[PDB]
Amino acid sequence: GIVEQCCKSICSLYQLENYCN
Amino acid sequence: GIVEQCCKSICSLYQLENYCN
Amino acid sequence: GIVEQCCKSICSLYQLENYCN
Amino acid sequence: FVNQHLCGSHLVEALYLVCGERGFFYTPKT
Amino acid sequence: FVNQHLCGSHLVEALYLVCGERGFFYTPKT
Amino acid sequence: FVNQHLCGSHLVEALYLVCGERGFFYTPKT
Ligand SMILES: [Zn+2]
Repeated sequence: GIVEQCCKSICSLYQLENYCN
Repeated sequence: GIVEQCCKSICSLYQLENYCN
Repeated sequence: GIVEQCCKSICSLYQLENYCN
Repeated sequence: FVNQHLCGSHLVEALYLVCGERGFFYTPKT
Repeated sequence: FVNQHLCGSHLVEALYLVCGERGFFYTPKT
Repeated sequence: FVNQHLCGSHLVEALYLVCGERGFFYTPKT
């Protein structure tokens, strides 16, 4: 999930937008 | 105090409510 | 910068006010 | 409630939500 | 966007800004 | 003022309170 990508690693603006609706 | 219970360890909803008035 | 003073070390009220305008 | 360690201003904001109209006391000393 | 590790309530607040009127889902499980 | 290490968005929010109507500059580079 998001806690492995954006918290355990770093997320750019786009890798975070995949978690929008 | 609260910094030994809820920060150095984890606090549930009730162990945190003991710090209300 | 500020990330070496106030984040890597601790900043008092005055060492932080030097970053105002 | 969340199963994480609550610290700093997040701990104070947890206390704000959890008590509401009762209010709280934050005394961080050892 | 910022080059830091985004966690806790900061990660949820990042998602709030980045999506806006689209909204989001936060499911923190492994 | 608090005796802790101020980082991330908490450092920016510290600067917001401490300056007020003077404003500030946050330039995080080494
Ligand atoms: Zn934080």
